[PDB]
Amino acid sequence: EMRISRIILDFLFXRKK
Repeated sequence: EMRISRIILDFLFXRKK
């Protein structure tokens, strides 16, 4: 349960993997 973190995460990984 996060915010933009998840978005960083997305920037981190894409949260695609």
